[PDB]
Amino acid sequence: KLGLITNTIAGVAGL
Amino acid sequence: DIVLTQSPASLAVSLGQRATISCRASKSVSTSGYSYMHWNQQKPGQPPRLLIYLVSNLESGVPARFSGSGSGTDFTLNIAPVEEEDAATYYCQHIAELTRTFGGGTKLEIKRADAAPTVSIFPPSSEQLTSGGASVVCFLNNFYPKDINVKWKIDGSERQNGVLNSWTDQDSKDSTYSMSSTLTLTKDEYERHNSYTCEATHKTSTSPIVKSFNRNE
Amino acid sequence: QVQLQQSGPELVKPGASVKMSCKASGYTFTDYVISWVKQRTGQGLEWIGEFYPGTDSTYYTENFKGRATLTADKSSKTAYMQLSSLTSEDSAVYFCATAFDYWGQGTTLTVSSAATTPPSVYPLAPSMVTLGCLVKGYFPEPVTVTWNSGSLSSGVHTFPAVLQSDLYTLSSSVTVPSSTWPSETVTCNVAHPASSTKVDKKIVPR
Repeated sequence: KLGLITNTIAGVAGL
Repeated sequence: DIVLTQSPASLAVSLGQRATISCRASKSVSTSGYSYMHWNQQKPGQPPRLLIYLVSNLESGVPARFSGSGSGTDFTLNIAPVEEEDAATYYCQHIAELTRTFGGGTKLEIKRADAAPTVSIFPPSSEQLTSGGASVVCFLNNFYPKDINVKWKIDGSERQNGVLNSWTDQDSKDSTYSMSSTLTLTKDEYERHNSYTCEATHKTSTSPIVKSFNRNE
Repeated sequence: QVQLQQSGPELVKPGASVKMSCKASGYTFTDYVISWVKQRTGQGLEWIGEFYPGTDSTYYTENFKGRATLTADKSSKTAYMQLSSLTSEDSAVYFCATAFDYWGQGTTLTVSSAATTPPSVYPLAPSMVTLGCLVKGYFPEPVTVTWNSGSLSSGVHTFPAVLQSDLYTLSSSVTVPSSTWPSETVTCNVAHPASSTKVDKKIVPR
């Protein structure tokens, strides 16, 4: 979780 | 899904000119925070590469030449000025909404003087006839622009069943385009007719370039 | 630096399934979502879904809801996509990307019931002159076409293969000074490494 690279996405697609 | 419409489908430009590509969203593509509109750059045979993310952000490595603008549902990719390595197909893409979708793409191509197609027809090869099949090949070479129509006639009347077509990307030498058209039949139905014609209509000429041949000669 | 090593080309028959791989290098595996995009040759881009190694969280688009199965082995920092019940319409290139930031070279998938079939090479015989040759009924891609072993490069035109009843078929044209022909030899060279076949065909007047 936490560490997530959000250059071209906002978050995971799973919810 | 949210539809991303991208125009032009093809953008003729000259090395040195500036280039504006457009991408329009079906709904506002702003999440709670940023706007996830992205521009990608894909060349023949290669995967796409990221140029711009979040509307205006230059991905690492891409030159100041590329610029991104827009807001809400209207976005613009700006290439000033255009280089050789820029020539290819550009995609936009949204990530605000979900599912995540892409634009139809834009083909960035070189501008040049109009050119007339060189039509060339070929009867089924001797070797193929004795095999069982029969293919008639019509070559439409070195024309501009790329848009063109093909029309096969057999003994006068039009034939469209059994005609396959194949086009080429813009030539990297003279920036012209070309295509092939193969009319495939059986040896039996082929040697059943005489006049074999193909008419290439182009913007260049108001009269369709016509190449034809008879099995009689 | 981010790097995506995708499994090689895949050839399978309808009704079967494939498990393509994507090996991530240069970053902490659990930082990047793995995106799966489909591009049917010549067509646009289609998002399939994603696997996030951080929480194994996944998302499937409606068209792959039943077929697909996204997975990952944190041990070898590799992510897999499994597509089931394949059809000819699944034949495309499948990219895996670190959340659209970086994309692998992709994996060309060719679903078909065709068996390895060597092409038939026919010559296209007739101020310039245009010759050519047809390469009909081969499988699978690709095929190689040169003129005079490559000596003739300026004026050549090799067209994309079409698909006609499982078997691929392409042609190729060359335009040379009508003075140097048939005065001088002109021959097209065809190669289909799959069937381990090779054919040279000198272009002679009718």
